[PDB]
Amino acid sequence: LTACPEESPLLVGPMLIEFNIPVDLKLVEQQNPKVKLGGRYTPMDCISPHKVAIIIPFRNRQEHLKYWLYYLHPILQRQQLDYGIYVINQAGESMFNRAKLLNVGFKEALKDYDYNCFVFSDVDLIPMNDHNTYRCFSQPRHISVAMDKFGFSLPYVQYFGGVSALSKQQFLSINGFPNNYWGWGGEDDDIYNRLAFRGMSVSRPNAVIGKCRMIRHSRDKKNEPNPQRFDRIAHTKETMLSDGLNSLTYMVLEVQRYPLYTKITVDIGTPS
Amino acid sequence: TELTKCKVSHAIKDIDGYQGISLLEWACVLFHTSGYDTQAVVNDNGSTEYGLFQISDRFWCKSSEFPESENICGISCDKLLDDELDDDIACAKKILAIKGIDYWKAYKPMCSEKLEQWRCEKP
Ligand SMILES: OC[C@H]1O[C@@H](O)[C@H](O)[C@@H](O)[C@@H]1O
Ligand SMILES: [Ca+2]
Repeated sequence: LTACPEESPLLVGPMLIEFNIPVDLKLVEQQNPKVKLGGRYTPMDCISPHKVAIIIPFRNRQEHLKYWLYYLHPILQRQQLDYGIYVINQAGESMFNRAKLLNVGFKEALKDYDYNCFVFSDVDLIPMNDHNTYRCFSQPRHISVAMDKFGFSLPYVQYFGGVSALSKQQFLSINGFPNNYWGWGGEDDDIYNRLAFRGMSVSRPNAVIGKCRMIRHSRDKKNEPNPQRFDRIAHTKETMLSDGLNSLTYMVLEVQRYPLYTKITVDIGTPS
Repeated sequence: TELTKCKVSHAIKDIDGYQGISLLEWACVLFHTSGYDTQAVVNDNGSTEYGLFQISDRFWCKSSEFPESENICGISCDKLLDDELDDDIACAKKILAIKGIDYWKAYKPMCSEKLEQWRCEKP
């Protein structure tokens, strides 16, 4: 077989993204027969240079996941990617630790296949244009550039939240992401800080191609604004060398292989 | 209400240059402080911070959960959860003159560079 084209001929461009019609994962499987156990897909027509592990931090949002799966599987196949879906479920009731769950996704995904690209995505963001490729670029890639939550615009230039993609090398370079941010906010600013310190810039598609829709929800008591976030962000330069991939610890409580994705439930400890 | 950068910027124009803080710095600060939400309510170890400016009941406003607060601003904290910013601004000015910009922890890390992006160009 031959290499897949730089751009897929399957792309459709803008899509109507709606969260009304309930979805039936069984139907989603029905419609996505090429996706194998554990949510893995590899093109049969061509060879893709993009081996992508899509990492989703998660805790009790199965309803958002159904929509994510419903919309992304067809998109990712269209983008002709050799990919796998990993939902990192945070066990327990401590405050949500997004960045640490993403670190777990990186290590765990690597046990399955030799991925060279990692896409980090919140469960509640769906891209509205399939030209916004869910793969890695020569520089760290910020994907959810124009979300409705912000009036289809980037809230601030240093914003690296929502959905992003880092090559294995770009990730390793910054010692992965922080493990010490509990509760909402700042961890993505820390990551932005790490990238900038390693001399990288953020690559982004334009605001038109990068539009995303967010599935709404009410304040999460398990993820209240983090009071120390600002001090943490202010010290990334020093803490990035001691808090990240190299200091990651967790306990896997279960690895679940469903037909549409792999859900890894983990015990990531508590704040200290 | 979640305001836009420009709604916020127009509404707090009076604070511009006060204590040497520009409107660009404020637009930056308010975004990371409350997401421009005039009804933001946040807990911070036993204290509660209110509104656009996230003014704390610890020293600045009077809340029902802490009626003995010093209430330096001389205002009920509930008045900081509406869309009328004149009183929020008057309180922020007292915080700036007494404690200084560092009351807002987002200032240093998020608003020390790239300020131009925070400009509102809307008349
Ligand atoms: O919601 C937008 C972004 O706002 C910022 O002020 C927070 O620090 C980030 O964690 C968040 O992703
Ligand atoms: Ca008010």
